[PDB]
Amino acid sequence: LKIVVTKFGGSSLADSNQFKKVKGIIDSDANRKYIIPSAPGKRTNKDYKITDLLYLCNAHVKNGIPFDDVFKLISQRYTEIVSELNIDMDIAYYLEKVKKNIENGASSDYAASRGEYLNGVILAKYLNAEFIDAAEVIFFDKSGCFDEKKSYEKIKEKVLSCNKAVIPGFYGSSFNGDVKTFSRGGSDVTGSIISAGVNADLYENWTDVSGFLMADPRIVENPKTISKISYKELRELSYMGATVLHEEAIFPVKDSGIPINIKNTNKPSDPGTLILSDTHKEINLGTITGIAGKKNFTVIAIEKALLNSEVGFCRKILSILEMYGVSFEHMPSGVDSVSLVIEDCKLDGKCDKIIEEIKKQCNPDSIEIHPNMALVATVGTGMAKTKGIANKIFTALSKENVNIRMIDQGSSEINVIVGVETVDFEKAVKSIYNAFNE
Amino acid sequence: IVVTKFGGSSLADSNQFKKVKGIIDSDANRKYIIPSAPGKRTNKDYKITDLLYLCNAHVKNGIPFDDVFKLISQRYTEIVSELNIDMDIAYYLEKVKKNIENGASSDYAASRGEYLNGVILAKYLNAEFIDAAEVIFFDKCFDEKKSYEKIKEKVLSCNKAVIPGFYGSSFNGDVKTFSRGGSDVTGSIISAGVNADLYENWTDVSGFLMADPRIVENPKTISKISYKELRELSYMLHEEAIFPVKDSGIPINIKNTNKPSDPGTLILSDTHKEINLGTITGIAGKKNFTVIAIEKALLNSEVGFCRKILSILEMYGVSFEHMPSGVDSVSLVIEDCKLDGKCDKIIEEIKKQCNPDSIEIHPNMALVATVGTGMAKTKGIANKIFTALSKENVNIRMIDQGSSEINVIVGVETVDFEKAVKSIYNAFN
Ligand SMILES: N[C@@H](CCCC[NH3+])C(=O)O
Ligand SMILES: N[C@@H](CCCC[NH3+])C(=O)O
Ligand SMILES: N[C@@H](CC(=O)O)C(=O)O
Repeated sequence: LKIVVTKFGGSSLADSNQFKKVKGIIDSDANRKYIIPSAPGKRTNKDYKITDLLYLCNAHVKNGIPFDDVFKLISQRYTEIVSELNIDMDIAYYLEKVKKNIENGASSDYAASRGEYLNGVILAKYLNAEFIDAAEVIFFDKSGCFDEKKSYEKIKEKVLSCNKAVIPGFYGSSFNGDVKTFSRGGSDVTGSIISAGVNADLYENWTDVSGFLMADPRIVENPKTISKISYKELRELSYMGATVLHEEAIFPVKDSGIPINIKNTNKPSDPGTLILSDTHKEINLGTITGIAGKKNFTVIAIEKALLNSEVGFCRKILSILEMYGVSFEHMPSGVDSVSLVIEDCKLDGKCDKIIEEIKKQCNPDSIEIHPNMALVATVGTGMAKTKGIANKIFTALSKENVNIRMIDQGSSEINVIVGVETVDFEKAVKSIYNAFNE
Repeated sequence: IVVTKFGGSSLADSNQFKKVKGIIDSDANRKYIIPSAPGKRTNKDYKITDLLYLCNAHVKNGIPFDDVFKLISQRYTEIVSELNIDMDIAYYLEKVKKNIENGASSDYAASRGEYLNGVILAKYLNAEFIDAAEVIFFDKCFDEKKSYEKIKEKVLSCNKAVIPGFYGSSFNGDVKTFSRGGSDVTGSIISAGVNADLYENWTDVSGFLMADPRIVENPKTISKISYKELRELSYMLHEEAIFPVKDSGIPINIKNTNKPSDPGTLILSDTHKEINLGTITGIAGKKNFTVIAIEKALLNSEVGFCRKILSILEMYGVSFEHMPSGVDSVSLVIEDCKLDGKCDKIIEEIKKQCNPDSIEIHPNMALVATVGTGMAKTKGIANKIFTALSKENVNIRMIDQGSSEINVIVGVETVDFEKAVKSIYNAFN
């Protein structure tokens, strides 16, 4: 039958109760064959986080001290869990071995990866599934990059040959056989990898929210869930940037046609958003997929006599922005003028020196600054390229009496970006949603 | 005190000189005059300034240039002859042949076009000839302080005066030619010095029009235009000619030598020009560009991805009009002719230094810039424009606005250019 592969995040394994939710989800569908765990999430704001505490042990070892006070809390964390779940195992055998390894000079990467490992070994028992260490099945190369062709070969050999298997998350083996952890991707990528390697049908990604929403729920009331979403589509929304699964995490799935379903461990019935492939997603005829804005931006408007004739005028301008840790969002231009739209935190403090260097090299006539802009990105495949689709957005914004301060449509076929006064941000986003939902 | 510039077309020949006289003594206040060298009479005709550079070229190869100079001297002696002016123009011409053949600079040569026309003007119009070299000065760049001193002394002390206008004296007293606004800058320079009330720029067109008459039948005339609009409407005309008058009150007034009754248009300061909320000032376009679509995984997290791309564009003779960018893509809008021949070399270079998942070339795009201060903070201006374009089935390939409050730029398929331009005008008229 179908081969679904599941990952559960920190919030899904914060304590014993969540684990019961995970067991529930797993034996509620026999096709949930493969399970990838994160390390226990914080259960309250001021709670300590395991992985961090692990690193800290390694710090004691670098510093030539015991870390017995620290490792108490770890074992304490993990013994309460396997106790409350009343599981037939001796977790100390695992903890005790980890402690030793660390104080006998284990790498940081080894140290911090044990949060996922321990959850792995617990879950294999608790869910009656074969435990398969990551270090056996995921491999890196000489530079430090993910060796694809090998890992999958191994996955097919070791993982798809099991009926039900747990596979810990956040790490694999380095070229030299020693434990290497991912730098970007967390337990999500390892989930994607496994799916790729097993040729899974679905990769369920279990979190604490029932998919993604069409808009910010603080702003719009009771906003629809995004039934379906392409990768390119999602990427556009990710940047602007709604709290959504990052590109880093899903590159292995992307090559093959493996759909991801974002799902909620605390409301499993709730259907997900279903992140499809570009050529695997259909195209709803003239419609919005999502609306995602970010506040706090400032434009640097640069009027210059025949700016259009001379070459390298702009090249000089962002050679200067490269000279600091400051990226630009957009470079809207006119006939003999050009702007730079730049986020405020990215500009914080540095602003002043930058205006001077451009004045030296480029030699404009006017150089003003106008802050208090926000950006609203409205995204969808079906607006690519529908008639009057930007006009529909401007009609909306006209009805709410809100002055437009930037338009970009042209950067991307599935995306119109509108820039407006920061006061009007929430008003705009509202207006555009209503425009497309009855 | 009304200063006046006359362009080469307005001095192309004796008949045009007559027209100029008719204008000048139909207003006592037209007290000061700047001519250009004579424009071309027909399209095949030679152009005196260029002939002057050509003599300079013969001297650089140490060959005579009599054939060329015969053509210039003939050109000028005919004007005075036809005008029946009692002067000895050969006095002036012969001196010019000598200086040129005595290794004089190209700037000196080119200047003679308007110098010579100037001494002629003095007579026809009966005004005191004031060489620009003795009044407009440069440093070691324009010497604002020193020149204005000499203008009040030498010019302002005259009832009528003629100052030729494509040049002045350099630091070391040599002749120097404006690299920038021709005779239009002289007219402004004088206008400031001689603290004028109006500056008439006399062209062969009765001001500017809201849109191209080729495209919209009988377009309204642009009575008043701010400096900032004018620039932003450059697709239709100067900026480097206009600096000095900016800080002045002095309004420029573009006017028609062949139709002096026409009020023309009036280039105003931004603070002087009034703002009509919900109005356009003009619509202007240009129609052979190509967009280069470039796509990449995490384009924006790269180290100066765009910098690198237009660095590559910097190392060729390619100026671009717009750079749309976002998330995981970037576009370059480059004028077809500016791209001519260099295209495939450019594709590789960026394909080399960058990681492009994809590169496509979409040509056939024409830009339309609709402009006016009255679309400043006003709601619905975009919306008014684009409803117009929807109505008429014009597919929009790019919208760019954000560089200026008083300008939206649409990109349409070149076939829809006229249709679009017409539509926008109709929307606001
Ligand atoms: N042509 C300029 C940019 C002009 C932007 C405004 N039209 C360049 O290549 O740097
Ligand atoms: N700031 C980026 C460009 C981002 C434009 C949006 N994709 C760079 O340095 O090239
Ligand atoms: N044609 C002159 C300008 C002018 O006199 O209008 C030049 O050489 O720039």
